[PDB]
Amino acid sequence: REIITLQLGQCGNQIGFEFWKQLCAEHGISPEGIVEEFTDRKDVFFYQYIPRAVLLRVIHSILNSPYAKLYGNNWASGFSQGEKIHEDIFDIIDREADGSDSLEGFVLCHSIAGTGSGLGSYLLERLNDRYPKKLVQTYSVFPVQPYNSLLTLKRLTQNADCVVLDNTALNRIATDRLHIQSFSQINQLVSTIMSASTTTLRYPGYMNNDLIGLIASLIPTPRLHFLMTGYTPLTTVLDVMRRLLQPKNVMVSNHCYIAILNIIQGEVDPTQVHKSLQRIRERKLANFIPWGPASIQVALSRKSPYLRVSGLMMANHTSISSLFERTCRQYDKLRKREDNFDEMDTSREIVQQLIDEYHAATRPDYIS
Amino acid sequence: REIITLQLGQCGNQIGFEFWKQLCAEHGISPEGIVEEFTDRKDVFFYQYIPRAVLLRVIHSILNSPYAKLYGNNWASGFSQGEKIHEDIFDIIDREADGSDSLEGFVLCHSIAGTGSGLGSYLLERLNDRYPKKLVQTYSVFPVQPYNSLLTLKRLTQNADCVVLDNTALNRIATDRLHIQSFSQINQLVSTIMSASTTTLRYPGYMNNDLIGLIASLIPTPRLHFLMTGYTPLTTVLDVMRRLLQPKNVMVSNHCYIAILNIIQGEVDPTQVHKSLQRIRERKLANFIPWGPASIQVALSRKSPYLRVSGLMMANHTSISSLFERTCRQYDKLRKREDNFDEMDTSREIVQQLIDEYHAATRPDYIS
Amino acid sequence: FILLKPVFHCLNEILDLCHSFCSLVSQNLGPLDERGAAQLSILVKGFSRQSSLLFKILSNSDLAQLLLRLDYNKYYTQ
Amino acid sequence: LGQGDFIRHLMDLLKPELVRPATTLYQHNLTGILETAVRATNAQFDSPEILRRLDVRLLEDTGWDVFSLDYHVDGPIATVFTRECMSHYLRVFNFLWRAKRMEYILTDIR
Repeated sequence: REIITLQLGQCGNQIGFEFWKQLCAEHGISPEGIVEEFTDRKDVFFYQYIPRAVLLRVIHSILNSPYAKLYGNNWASGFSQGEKIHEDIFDIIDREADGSDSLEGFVLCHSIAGTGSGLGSYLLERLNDRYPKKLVQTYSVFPVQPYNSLLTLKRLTQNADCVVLDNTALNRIATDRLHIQSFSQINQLVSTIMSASTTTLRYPGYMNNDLIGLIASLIPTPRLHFLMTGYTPLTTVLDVMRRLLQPKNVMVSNHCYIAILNIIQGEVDPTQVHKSLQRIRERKLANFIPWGPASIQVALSRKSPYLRVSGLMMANHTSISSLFERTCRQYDKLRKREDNFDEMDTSREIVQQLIDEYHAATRPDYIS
Repeated sequence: REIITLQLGQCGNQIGFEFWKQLCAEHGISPEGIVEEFTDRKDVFFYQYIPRAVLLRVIHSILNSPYAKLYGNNWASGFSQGEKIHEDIFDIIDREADGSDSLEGFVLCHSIAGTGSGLGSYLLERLNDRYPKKLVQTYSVFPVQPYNSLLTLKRLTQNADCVVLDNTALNRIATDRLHIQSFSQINQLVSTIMSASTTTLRYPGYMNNDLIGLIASLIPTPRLHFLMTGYTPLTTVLDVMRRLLQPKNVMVSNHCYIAILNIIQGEVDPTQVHKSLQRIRERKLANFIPWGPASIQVALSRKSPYLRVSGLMMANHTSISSLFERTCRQYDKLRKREDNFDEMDTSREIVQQLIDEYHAATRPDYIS
Repeated sequence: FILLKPVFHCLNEILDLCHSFCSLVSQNLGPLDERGAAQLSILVKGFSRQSSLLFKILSNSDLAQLLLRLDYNKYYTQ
Repeated sequence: LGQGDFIRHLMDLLKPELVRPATTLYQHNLTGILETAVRATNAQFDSPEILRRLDVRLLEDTGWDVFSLDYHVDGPIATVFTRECMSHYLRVFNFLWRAKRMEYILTDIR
């Protein structure tokens, strides 16, 4: 079961190229797309080696890199051009589909800010139209700017069956622990975030051998399909889980969790892991929903020997509804500040519904 | 449980700094906050090691000392400036309280004589309002001086849930058996009492394992919350128990006790303790209240191996009312010698209630 | 728990139980109307009964297991 | 109860549980609480061997009438305790548990 990636816009193409850089270096694959001599199941992201990428000015910079052998601004301006070359790009997807044994999903890497915003909106609809049987995960990035962001939500709220990365919170981590004041620097964390996000897929393990094996635990209902991330190493398991849940480490700018996933990429002794949960549960350090039975997920891995304990956490927190409000709050200010202008109005409605669904989810009686 | 200490004014920081220096040596903790190689409970005061301190010119003397790796004169000016930085200083405490596992108390080290007098009275009102379940023990130190002395007395009689150390008895003991004739020399004596006051919270004992255990034993009624100290060695338990009842050692410049707590920090024989109390009852060296059944408590302890028989006495003596009359009497003499000036007489009114409360406590019908 | 007969003879009922439910959802594409709902409420009366039945069994080695299921004290309300 | 520091934290965590009747009490839940206390207090710096034997037992009302520690011991050391010292310590532990909650009640009222 192979998963192909899709990169749009400036942000998407820049981080995806670096996403591969971290990925190819994680394995023994030289920049010229060949294995170096110097276990790790590489079928999901590579074909026989060649990566299953579909990329869409900046391509010159990539073609000038040593990796040459590895292969408008309004939402209306973006959506218009995408319809025109619809059949052009869908040839690439089709030829890559049947060339794959059993296609499983469609990772999408783009920023909601400009061509990637509209083109991604066009893609997600058309992707669901032709393919109804394929998971669609997206690595969307958050920041006339508000209008582009709200339109993408309307598509992301019903099409993408499954992460958020906000620059303002990411940039704050830069001045604190990295002292940058640069995109090429803040993107480095994204690569570490993205690569660690899919560690259990490439290394053969007992479970979590498919994208469905990961996300299906978090999303309880197709309306609550948003996640947030956490990464501690910037050394027992208890040391890790404590440092994850601190609000200073998460990548976000009453409220409670729905489900938590823990990714451990170290060589820690696995006898004490059930002990940390005991002490952590007693500390009652994190609150949870009272309606649905769920728990905290923890999964091990192994670090690349060709490259010490790390740790990443996947979170589905109802506090993410706060971020949406800011976009909607700003837009309402714009609607009173300046061919039908109704598509924005319908989206305005559907995004408001999601805010209520999260707010209703923290109730003892969210169901019905 | 944990305890966060607050140090206000020049007097607080010094006697607080000497308090931490004595404690860091008692434990195997080097001045650079690293455990030295070389069983004692150190989680109450130290955070895994760093002291749970909140310091508030003199700060530079601490930052230049080898212990840098371990972290007006009107009462109205002290009260006013605290109002302006209310949210600032309350932001370092909130995180210090929250970040704590399960907060228990708020030890306060200050002298009522200029800014620590006012800013101290201000925090004492805010603390009780913000948290009503948190004990506030204050190691006040007695010395426009008469005014500021009783103003804080108004706040210390309704806010603080529980130890006086008067400089006059400090000067007398200094010249008597220490031959000083100096601030840096009297501080060696007070810090010896503080580190000995909480000698039942740093070592797992049979009884008095919580801060509310030392308080509720002595204080019978929330108004009578002033205690005095006694420390003899500057041998059997009978020698120590007799030397503590000598007024030459009590650090205070009819009358009877309400409850006494004796702390024996030696390796004394555990069966002879009842024999000493028996001879105390016969010779009748101490008299108590006639109304309620009052007893004397004695507790043993174990000295740190890294850092002889000592002894400390904690008692609730009605003679402490005498100190208040001295402060009260001097005020009226100043009130006839020179916006509304109505805050003073309200303080003057409430302090007189405590004095009458004390003098009525030594009667066989103190009830009602 | 392969040798522990009671738990191994109770969870086993949970095993083949999902086969029935998963088939029920896959054997059609419409709402559960043609006696599917009539068949749906059959298992919940047994499953939820089998659910809390297991709960009394664990109340040596189960401590590592029951802790995970009880992270939110949901079965405590059962 | 010769530790004092550990039993203090252990009486603050069992308060929300033991107030309920005994019928809703199950042993598998309390062990996570006991394990939390041994980690927070000073009892963590201790020999791992002796900490392996310290557990809970449920006497057979209210949660403050069926809770008690056991510290089972088997092997050669079991010839010093001989099933009678363990039937005497528990006979003592009740009197030290009651005289310990009757005090933390009276420091709560105060």
